[PDB]
Amino acid sequence: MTIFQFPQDFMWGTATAAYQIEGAYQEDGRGLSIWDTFAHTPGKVFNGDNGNVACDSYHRYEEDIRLMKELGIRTYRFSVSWPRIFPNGDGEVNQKGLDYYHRVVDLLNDNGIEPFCTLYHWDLPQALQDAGGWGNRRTIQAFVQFAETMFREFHGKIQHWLTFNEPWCIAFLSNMLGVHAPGLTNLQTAIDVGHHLLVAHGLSVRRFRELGTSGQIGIAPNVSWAVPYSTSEEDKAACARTISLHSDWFLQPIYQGSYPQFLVDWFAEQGATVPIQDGDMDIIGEPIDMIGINYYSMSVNRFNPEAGFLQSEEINMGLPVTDIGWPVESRGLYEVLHYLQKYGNIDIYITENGACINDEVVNGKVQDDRRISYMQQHLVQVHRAIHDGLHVKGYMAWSLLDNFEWAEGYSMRFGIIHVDFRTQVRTPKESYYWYRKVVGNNWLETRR
Amino acid sequence: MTIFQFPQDFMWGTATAAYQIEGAYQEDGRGLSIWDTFAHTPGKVFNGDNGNVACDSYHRYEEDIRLMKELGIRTYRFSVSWPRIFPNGDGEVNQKGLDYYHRVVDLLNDNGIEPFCTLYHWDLPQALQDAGGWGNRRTIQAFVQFAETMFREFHGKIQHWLTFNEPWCIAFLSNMLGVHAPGLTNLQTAIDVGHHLLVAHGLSVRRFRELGTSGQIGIAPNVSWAVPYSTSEEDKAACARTISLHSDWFLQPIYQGSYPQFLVDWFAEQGATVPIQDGDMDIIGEPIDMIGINYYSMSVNRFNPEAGFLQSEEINMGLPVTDIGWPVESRGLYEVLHYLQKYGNIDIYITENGACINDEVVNGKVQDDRRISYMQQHLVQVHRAIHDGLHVKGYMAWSLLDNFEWAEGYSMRFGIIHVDFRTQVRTPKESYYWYRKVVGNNWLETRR
Amino acid sequence: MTIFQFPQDFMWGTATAAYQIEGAYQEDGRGLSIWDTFAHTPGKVFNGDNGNVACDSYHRYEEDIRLMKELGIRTYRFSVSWPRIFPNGDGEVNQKGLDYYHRVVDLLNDNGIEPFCTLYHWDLPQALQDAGGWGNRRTIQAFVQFAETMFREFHGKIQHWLTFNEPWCIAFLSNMLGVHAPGLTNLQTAIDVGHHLLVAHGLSVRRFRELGTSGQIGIAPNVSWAVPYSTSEEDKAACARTISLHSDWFLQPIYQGSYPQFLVDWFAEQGATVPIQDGDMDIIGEPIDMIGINYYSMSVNRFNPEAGFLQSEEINMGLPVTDIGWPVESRGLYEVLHYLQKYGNIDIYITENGACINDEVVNGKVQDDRRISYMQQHLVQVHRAIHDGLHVKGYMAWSLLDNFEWAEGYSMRFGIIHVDFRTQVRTPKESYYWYRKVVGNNWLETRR
Amino acid sequence: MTIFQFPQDFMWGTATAAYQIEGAYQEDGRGLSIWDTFAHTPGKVFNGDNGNVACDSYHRYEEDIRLMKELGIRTYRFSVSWPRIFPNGDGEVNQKGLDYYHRVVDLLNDNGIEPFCTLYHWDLPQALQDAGGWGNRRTIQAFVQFAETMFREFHGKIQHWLTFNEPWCIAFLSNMLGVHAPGLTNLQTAIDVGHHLLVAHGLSVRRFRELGTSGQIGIAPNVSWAVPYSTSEEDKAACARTISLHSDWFLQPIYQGSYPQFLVDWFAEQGATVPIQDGDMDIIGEPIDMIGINYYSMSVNRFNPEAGFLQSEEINMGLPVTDIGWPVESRGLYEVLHYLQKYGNIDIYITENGACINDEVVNGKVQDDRRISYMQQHLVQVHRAIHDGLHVKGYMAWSLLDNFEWAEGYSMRFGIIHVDFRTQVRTPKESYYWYRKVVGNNWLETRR
Ligand SMILES: N=NNCCOCCOc1ccc(-c2cn(C[C@@H]3NC[C@@H](O)[C@H]3O)nn2)cc1
Ligand SMILES: N=NNCCOCCOc1ccc(-c2cn(C[C@@H]3NC[C@@H](O)[C@H]3O)nn2)cc1
Ligand SMILES: N=NNCCOCCOc1ccc(-c2cn(C[C@@H]3NC[C@@H](O)[C@H]3O)nn2)cc1
Ligand SMILES: N=NNCCOCCOc1ccc(-c2cn(C[C@@H]3NC[C@@H](O)[C@H]3O)nn2)cc1
Repeated sequence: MTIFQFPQDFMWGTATAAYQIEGAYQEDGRGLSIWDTFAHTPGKVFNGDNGNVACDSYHRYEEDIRLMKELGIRTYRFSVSWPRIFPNGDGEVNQKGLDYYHRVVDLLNDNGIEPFCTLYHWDLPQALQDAGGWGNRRTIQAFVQFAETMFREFHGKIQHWLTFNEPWCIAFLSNMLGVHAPGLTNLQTAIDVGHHLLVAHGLSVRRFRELGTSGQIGIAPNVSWAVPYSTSEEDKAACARTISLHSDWFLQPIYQGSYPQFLVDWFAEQGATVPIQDGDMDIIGEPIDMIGINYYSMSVNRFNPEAGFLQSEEINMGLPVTDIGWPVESRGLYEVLHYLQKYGNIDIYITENGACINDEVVNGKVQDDRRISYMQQHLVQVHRAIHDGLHVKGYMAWSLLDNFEWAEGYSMRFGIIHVDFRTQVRTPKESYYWYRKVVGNNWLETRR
Repeated sequence: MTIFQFPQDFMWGTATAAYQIEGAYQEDGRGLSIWDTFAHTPGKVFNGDNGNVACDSYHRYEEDIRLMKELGIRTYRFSVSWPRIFPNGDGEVNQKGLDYYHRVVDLLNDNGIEPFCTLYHWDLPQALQDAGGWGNRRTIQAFVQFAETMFREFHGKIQHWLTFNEPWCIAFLSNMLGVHAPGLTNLQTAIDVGHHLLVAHGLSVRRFRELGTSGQIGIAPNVSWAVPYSTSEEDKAACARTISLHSDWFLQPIYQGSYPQFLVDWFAEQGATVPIQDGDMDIIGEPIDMIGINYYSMSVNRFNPEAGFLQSEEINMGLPVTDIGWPVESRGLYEVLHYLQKYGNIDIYITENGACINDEVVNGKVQDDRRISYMQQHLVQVHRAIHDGLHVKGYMAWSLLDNFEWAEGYSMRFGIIHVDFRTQVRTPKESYYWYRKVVGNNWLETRR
Repeated sequence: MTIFQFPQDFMWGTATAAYQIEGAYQEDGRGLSIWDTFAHTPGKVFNGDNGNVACDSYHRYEEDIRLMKELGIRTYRFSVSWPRIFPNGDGEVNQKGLDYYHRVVDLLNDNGIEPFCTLYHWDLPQALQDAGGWGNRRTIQAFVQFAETMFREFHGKIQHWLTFNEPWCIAFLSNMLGVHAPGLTNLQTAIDVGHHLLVAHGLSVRRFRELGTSGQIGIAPNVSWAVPYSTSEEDKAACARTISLHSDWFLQPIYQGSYPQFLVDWFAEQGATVPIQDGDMDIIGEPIDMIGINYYSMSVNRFNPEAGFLQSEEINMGLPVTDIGWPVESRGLYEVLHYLQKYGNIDIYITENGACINDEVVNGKVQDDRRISYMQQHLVQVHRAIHDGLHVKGYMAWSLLDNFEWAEGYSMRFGIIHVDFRTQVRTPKESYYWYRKVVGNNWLETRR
Repeated sequence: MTIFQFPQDFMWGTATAAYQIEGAYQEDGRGLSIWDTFAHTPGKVFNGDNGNVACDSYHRYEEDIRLMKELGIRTYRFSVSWPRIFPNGDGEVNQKGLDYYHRVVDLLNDNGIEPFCTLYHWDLPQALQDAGGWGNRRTIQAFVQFAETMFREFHGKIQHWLTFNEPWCIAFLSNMLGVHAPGLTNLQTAIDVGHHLLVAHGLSVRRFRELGTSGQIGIAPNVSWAVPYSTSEEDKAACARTISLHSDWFLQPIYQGSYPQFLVDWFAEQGATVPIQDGDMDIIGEPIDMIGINYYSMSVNRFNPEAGFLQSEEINMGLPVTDIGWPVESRGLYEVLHYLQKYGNIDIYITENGACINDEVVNGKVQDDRRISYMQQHLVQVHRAIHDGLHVKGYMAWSLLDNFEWAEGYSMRFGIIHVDFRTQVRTPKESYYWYRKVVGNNWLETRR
């Protein structure tokens, strides 16, 4: 019915993370992460799943890259397992660790696929967690050394860099709500972890600059969009809190040199303060070349005093949901892209977008029509924003592979390629071939 | 997992129209309407369907009323076949015609079901169409005689009245786009039909008072909602035209004594003018007690000069659609009700809301889950508006029965009760038992 | 391949309750009960189900009695809707109420079906709940007036009487755990309700004699069985608490004139005391002719301080469960009957035993093999106890009809006759024809 | 719902036996067994199945061991084909025989899998049976030489040893009931075979000690658990006979230096006596390091004079049964583990536990949910006993592979891995992957 044509140099991609796909959790001197520890704790991850084996992409990456070439993709976003480089986070490197990632990146560049490297996708070496992890400013220097080691080792091989993936998850999901590793439930710790994350980000971009490292560097928050149930100022405040804690809390420091004051005030009445030290805000405000945004769903919220620490309750409006329960409402991606212009018409990459659809292989194919539907509606919104003049530069599907989906284990499938975890067999889904058509054509035609 | 509770006085109902359900088109001296003529012309209605038999509700109204009694609804919205009362539309009444609506209306009242009487649901007697139909002010007086006769015979039996159902369909779809009877394609004619419709409404309302007829009176427009694809003024203009022709074009005269000037300007540059005669604007501005709103779908539009006489192109956003092709996006219902607050916090009834879901009887049941899905999402928006303080007084599902869906014939099913047109067997759908629960409880719970 | 033959005098029956099946909740001057109020409150009953219509056994009792006649059962256990007799619970009787139970009871007797009359199956008139309900000794006198009126009008027509059905549910599930009407969560209140229940039982029994009313009278507790996970004294203590609150708490006063002291001690350390007034313990100890026992499931428990007010955690042993989640382990029925020999070899009827098996009608049949499986295993335990010399006199399957299963609504089917709640059509399940054979033959044969 | 966590050094395993899996029945000089002879007799084994080919594990063991490594198992229990070592049972060894088992054990140790070696799993060389088999004390010395040859040949390669598997089967099933090879029906012969088995066990442990052989050594009885139908002393005696003949008959000699006197008395009235010679009881009482117990089912028994030579009749209580007809009641494993403390808190391995579930491969997988269910309930009971302080040290699933299931042939499948006997293809069942999770995690979570 309608054709949606994309910019000539638009960057089409797919995305993974190291712990979700790699496996080989004890191989080549790799040290333990806080997620190994968390997944090896009963009751923390559904069905007692863990990432020991996952997709075995530590051994099978060549097959995965061949599939990405046939997909016609232009970029591949991946993360580096910190404990594969610094098993303890303390200076003594593991060359085997570095050697793995060199084989990966060389195959990517030899196939015409630009690496998009996420440094921190949640696998803090357990060694550093023992000392307090991100709640301890000592981890700041350990990360800066980790980033520096990568900036040095892959200079000229990698042109796109991200420091941290989804700071709201690392800070508040992990240390306020206890849902992800390390599993704490204390607001003050969550705020501490966020701040030390912003400082470690600042210091790593600085090093990037001073090292003259090739390419550009930014950060990749997951973005919330909530819309008020009523016209009340209370419901509007509740949505502002939900929205701002995901994005503004981390971006207003980076771009505007301050935390969102209304959230500062809110936490202060809960007895928490940001542990800002002298020079910190100056470190966080180091200029970045772009940001990545991660989008999945949006909500209709109202104010409720009993609804968690943000007193923001989500309403079930009856919309259809993915197989993980998130409602499909693609307009939120357009709204939030316009919302973020408050930081300017900055370069924006869509670093994650996808749907949980748990169809498996029947008669040799995975008929994940609901995933094509999801992608169609949301790719319409990307084109829509680009047309409004926003500098949206790329789009990465979450995910290339079905993988270990954190506290849900393997029960929640996000890939455009099916993985049978008993055999490690890869089966491109129907969304894979549909996506191959869109990226190969560089235009979308909405149908069905 | 959210509870939505409705006001104690909330009016739950169901809606039909005479030609869509009644049948008996040559029975008891009923004369031909423009829809008999249109449906008897090859090429006009899908598959050559017509309303000669329909649901045979001329004979089976007792079963239909038994089913709505077991449904627990408090109101039943129906329309009167004009050529059953005045077969030629020129004075000699058909007591047989009046007799039918008396057994229906009395049977409703005896069951505690409030009649909600639509006088004009598109079945204009062919005799008046020969004289030019609505383009000829002579039928204005013919309609006023019809309404008086109905107020006269049914005083105290009907407490809720509507003059016209969906004026934009009567005028522009029928006489500009040629899709509905009488099927002309002339801009100026469409504007004439619209104006004389409003004059007949004003005069019938001005007479309603003068007779002291029981109850309240209003009009039931179908309501459009469009949102711009881009931020441009042209796209916002294109959406304003789409929205305003459905509602503003008719409601601004009634409430504010003027036509939307920006559309007047639009048509005058196409060679069309409104034939206002002295006293007309004052006849139209006769105060009404409430309005009905008919909502199905909403759209994302852009400005396009090649896109019809409103130059407003609606974009396929990839959203899921019903079995007739209309996307499901319930927030437009919340949006348009707030839009309509420009006319004051007037009493508003949702006289139509529904979905084409073409599921048939399998193992004795109609598993129309997509209709339950649609109805729940839109009933959430009704509660949301009432909660915002808007005077939303009732809700009528379109439709009680699968019926003759105009140019689509019987191929497009909207009912909550399935009708097998080969046997006339009624089978309540799963949506029926779902609705029975909501109306009996007077609160909704989001699920699935 | 084993034959189990039952005594010649063995009483085979079926069991229902008034609110679960009757419907006609506003018909013939029936007043509101606490379950009407509870089921009409959002959030209390799954899906917002209620008993307004239920199985419509207020009107369809003749069909239900025809089906139990063809079943060949010798007794039918039913309960009396108190607010059908005394709508406000304060003296002015409703002859219409009494009339209904007279046509039922006479129709049963005419068919050779012995009425087994439960006076209280949880439908306390709302008027008394406004005054505090069972926590207020004033309703004690209100109940005694109810029972006398029933002994009075139904002398010689009913030869089997039960005062209360499942006292632990009436007291602790309803007023400590808040799961059943009236839904409070107060320890002290629950103990008050329990004590005043026993006083009303004693007085109604003491009056039973004094009126020389025909037949025998007892009480029908639901019975718990728990076995310790470990050999520890704490685990055995935790199981003793679980077991004793269901049965001992009520049966030790009636038979041995004292409350279980170890639970008295338990509650007194939580701040709760039994409100015994002079003469109370002697009123309760009124001799009764037999008891009813209600058995469904048994458990493996351990001591856990965080595990509710009894600090007894039941362990998921991995056993298969019914469609409501209760594990099937029939030996607890044999176990608890032997346990109850501490009160002498008293006459015991199994007034309830059944399974939630949610199979529906497929090709005209309900292939509820898991219900046949459950019933056979438990009827083996009945024969085993009789063979051990215990005075087990009868067995009533819960339930005759799929009905309103309290906080689960209609989603949890226990019937041996399927009821389609959209049509009220009765379809006897395969368990029905299976039961017809066992009761007609008066012996069981193990198979499958 | 509940997590069951196991001891850190708990030994997870799987189990096989030589004749059930090996095949190559005439290869490399292997001599005939009493089971070859029995399976080659018409009417003895269902469908005329035999073990000539079986699973061909004589040739395919490398595939089976690779599958066991991926399973994450810590031990593998297997048996040695006596006629592969001593084709005639008389001194002249077959080095080829020894060579096969050396290739097996070396692959096991190289993969980190500890061998658990059963010396006698029923394949008595037919040569020795011709001379009377176990009914002849000459076989005692032939076995001691066989065991000595293995103790010598695999010293330092094998650390866990069992002399005999299921003496009740070798003695009473084979020589009293005629169900297994050699198929005799004479009580006196059965008693003779049992006694010569106990002496050959004693002499082999002694040799083990005197040889200083590596590791520990014990015996692996199959254990009965019967529970009385009634409270009668007769039913309790009948259960004691059933229970004691399986375990006490062999363990009371080994631990307490005497046969169970009440069974001695019982057989004496049937004209049978134990052929005890001077020094025999002293040989049998040689100390052992541990025992293995084999558990599958439990029964409810009563006394019946016509019910076999133990006058102990099993009652069909209506419980669900595996596909071989044995009821699933996991509590018997806990009861019998406590029962055996009468011999002290000895080290106990669960050397066989499994279910007959005959699901085959459908759409590439074997959906043996009933096997996962069975294992879940019984693994709960192992944890339960460990928690009571019993020295339960390991658990071995029966079986790794579908195999030749004695008189039932191949029609009764026990494996966690499917074997197609027409192709020899191995397919891990769903229980395989479920078991992999449990052993890899070392905890169980009960679900479904
Ligand atoms: N009672 N209240 N407290 C607890 C209430 O539940 C709280 C659970 O919250 C959440 C919220 C959000 C997520 C989540 C997962 N992704 C997708 C991953 N993206 C990064 C990549 O690696 C993907 O795998 N995005 N968001 C999970 C859980
Ligand atoms: N060239 N391209 N072709 C497509 C050209 O279509 C242009 C638009 O056509 C239309 C537009 C709108 C309708 C319509 C039907 N209802 C539902 C009824 N409501 C009144 C009641 O009686 C119900 O039965 N509401 N609106 C039908 C046709
Ligand atoms: N927080 N966790 N949530 C779970 C909290 O549940 C706690 C326990 O709830 C219960 C416990 C027991 C029952 C119950 C139902 N019957 C069957 C009926 N017998 C009387 C007859 O009328 C039948 O209809 N017997 N017992 C219901 C609910
Ligand atoms: N009329 N009366 N007489 C005859 C009545 O039937 C008697 C039949 O008895 C039995 C009793 C028990 C078994 C049996 C098989 N396993 C399983 C194997 N375990 C060792 C391993 O190798 C497995 O393959 N355990 N027990 C077979 C038959």
